[PDB]
Amino acid sequence: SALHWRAAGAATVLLVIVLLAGSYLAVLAERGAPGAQLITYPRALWWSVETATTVGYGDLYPVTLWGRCVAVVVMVAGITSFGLVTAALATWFVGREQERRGH
Amino acid sequence: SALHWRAAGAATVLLVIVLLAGSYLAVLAERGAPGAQLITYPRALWWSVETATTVGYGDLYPVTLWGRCVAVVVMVAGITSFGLVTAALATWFVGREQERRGH
Amino acid sequence: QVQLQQPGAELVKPGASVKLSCKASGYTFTSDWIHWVKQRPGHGLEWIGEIIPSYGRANYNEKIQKKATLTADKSSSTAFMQLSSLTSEDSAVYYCARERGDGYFAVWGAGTTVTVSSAKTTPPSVYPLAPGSAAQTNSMVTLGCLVKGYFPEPVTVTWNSGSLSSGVHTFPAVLQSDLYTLSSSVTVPSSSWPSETVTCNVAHPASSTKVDKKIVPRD
Amino acid sequence: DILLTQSPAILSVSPGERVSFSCRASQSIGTDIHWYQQRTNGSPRLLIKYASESISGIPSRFSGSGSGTDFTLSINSVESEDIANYYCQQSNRWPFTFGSGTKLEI
Amino acid sequence: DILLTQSPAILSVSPGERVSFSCRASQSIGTDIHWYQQRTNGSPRLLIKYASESISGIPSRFSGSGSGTDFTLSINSVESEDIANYYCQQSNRWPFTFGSGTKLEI
Ligand SMILES: CCCCCCCCCCCC(=O)OC[C@H](CO)OC(=O)CCCCCCCC
Ligand SMILES: CCCCCCCCCCCC(=O)OC[C@H](CO)OC(=O)CCCCCCCC
Ligand SMILES: CCCC[N+](CCCC)(CCCC)CCCC
Ligand SMILES: CCCCCCCCCO
Ligand SMILES: CCCCCCCCCO
Repeated sequence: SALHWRAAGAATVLLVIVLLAGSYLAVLAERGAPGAQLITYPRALWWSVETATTVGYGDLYPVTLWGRCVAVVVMVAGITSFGLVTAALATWFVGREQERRGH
Repeated sequence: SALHWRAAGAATVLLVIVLLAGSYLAVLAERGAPGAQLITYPRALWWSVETATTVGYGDLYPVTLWGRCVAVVVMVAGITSFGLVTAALATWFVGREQERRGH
Repeated sequence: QVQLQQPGAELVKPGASVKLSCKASGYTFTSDWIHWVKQRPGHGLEWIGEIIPSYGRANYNEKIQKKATLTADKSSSTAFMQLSSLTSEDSAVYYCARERGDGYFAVWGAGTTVTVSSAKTTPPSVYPLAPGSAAQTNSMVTLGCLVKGYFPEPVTVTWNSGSLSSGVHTFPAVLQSDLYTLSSSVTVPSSSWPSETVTCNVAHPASSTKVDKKIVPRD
Repeated sequence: DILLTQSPAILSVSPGERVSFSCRASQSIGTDIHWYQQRTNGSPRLLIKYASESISGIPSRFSGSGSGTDFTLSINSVESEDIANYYCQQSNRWPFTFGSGTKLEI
Repeated sequence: DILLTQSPAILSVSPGERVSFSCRASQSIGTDIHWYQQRTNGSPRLLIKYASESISGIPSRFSGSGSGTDFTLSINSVESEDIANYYCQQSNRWPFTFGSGTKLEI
């Protein structure tokens, strides 16, 4: 088992973690702020997913300071995790291209 | 034909696939939910495209559990496919830089 | 050709249930949705529900009491709508329509007239209606035919097997003592009648009867 | 659920006049409105789709316009064969819905 | 804060009739509306959640519909045991809120 593949897995596990913790923390942070919509777990989990992937439709988003802070962690964990997979794929292509180079 | 280029192609073919299946499955999942807008194929295909690329304007998005699940696959297939192209380009640059290094 | 075929009528006793059918033709894509629409006499169009045959999934107008259950037979391209435990409020014309999954109903069936009642089916009596001997005619003559004493209700009247369309109009039926009655009128140039034959065709879907009646001058 | 209001339920015009049918939606629905014609004892027939797109086999006399919440079905130069009921239908959100309809009278 | 308007505060119907309760929101709230029944001296009881989802242990007689700003709680074939107060509640935005309620009368 290579580091990049182990890193991919780990990245995926930690991301699913951030998503769950993030969903829980967003609701905890938004309830109390009038006009807030990120206030029930099911949709918060949906919000966290569309945030980690950067799709951000705009149907949901935090309006409080703590919610936004939670949002930042989720964005970063998502961007960074997916970028990690990209780097793992680059390593896999490079390694095989060297082989095919008989190097 | 190098693996990364073959992988790029395959990634592109599978993505066009996910887009089509996704468009079909989203409509199938959203019809039945009052207030839903992702309910006709033509625009669903448009929705799937803007989801796979992460642009997500917000003019359309699923509101049901199954729609969101479909949405997740499309997001992942898009992010991952494009990242795969990026890694293929990195391999191409590295391979040539080694040549230019006369290594 | 007719893209959606629906039976003309169905008589149903209160409490009982019926299963309407809608056979389809023409192009059929996996993205097709078959819809059902209810129209009470006088009222407008009411959406009942839909079904996508290629998957069998069905959704219903949650705004109204769920009287229907939609199913489809992929092999014989037929959609079915089961209405159960009906009342007089369920009496109406039920249409099926095809939507290519792009929002609009490109094509509709002729619709099945459903009548909820304890009465019994009764085919109509078709009598001719030719002018009397002392009736003077002008450049035109008016003939007709009386369709009386029938149940459920649609009756489709045509003239000369449908070849005579101009100068025609059938009156709405009137209900009396559990039997409907109406008359249809036809008007052709006075020179062409007796000479050229004039016949009225009466199809009564509920009783599977279709009768003719040539209109000849009175003795 | 989207409510579709068809104003005067009845419209009277003289032969040849241009006539306009109104359809208003309870909320903004883009251009996802369609029009049907239903003659006495006939089944509905699509006339205009997506607010203003022509349908093959429909007299050039017919046209539609609008977007958002206000829609219009127009018949340039009315004639006897146009005597019927006119309905609008929306496909923007789910419960597809129909307007109550407008009867044309000459 | 979201305002919930429950129209006629009182509704009179004959035994067996179908009855419909209205709930209107000051702004669009999707399908995030819930209905409760409260009999004389009893505590509230969930009947419908998310506008139209059935709750286990509730007579099939009860159903809900709508989305956006207009919601309806329907009772097909009213009966004595249904005599009570009916309230709607929204969970779309924060201050969850209740409607003023509608009393059913037979
Ligand atoms: C605290 C951590 C987060 C836990 C969230 C709760 C579990 C998740 C769904 C429960 C479903 C439910 O009862 O609701 C379906 C809903 C129900 O009608 O709306 C829905 O639309 C929720 C969709 C969520 C999609 C998430 C996709 C993630 C890849
Ligand atoms: C000029 C450079 C930018 C400086 C901006 C000011 C400092 C930042 C926050 C101050 C908080 C405040 O008094 O307000 C909390 C607010 C207060 O009720 O609303 C809020 O919702 C603001 C949330 C901002 C989240 C930023 C996340 C960045 C990773
Ligand atoms: C296929 C869409 C990719 C969108 N990205 C990656 C999102 C990964 C969840 C946005 C990065 C934002 C820092 C890449 C830039 C796209 C212009
Ligand atoms: C990274 C710190 C956790 C996010 C902030 C949580 C605030 C909880 C209290 O309101
Ligand atoms: C990955 C599973 C497919 C997405 C869910 C489809 C649900 C279809 C039924 O409603």
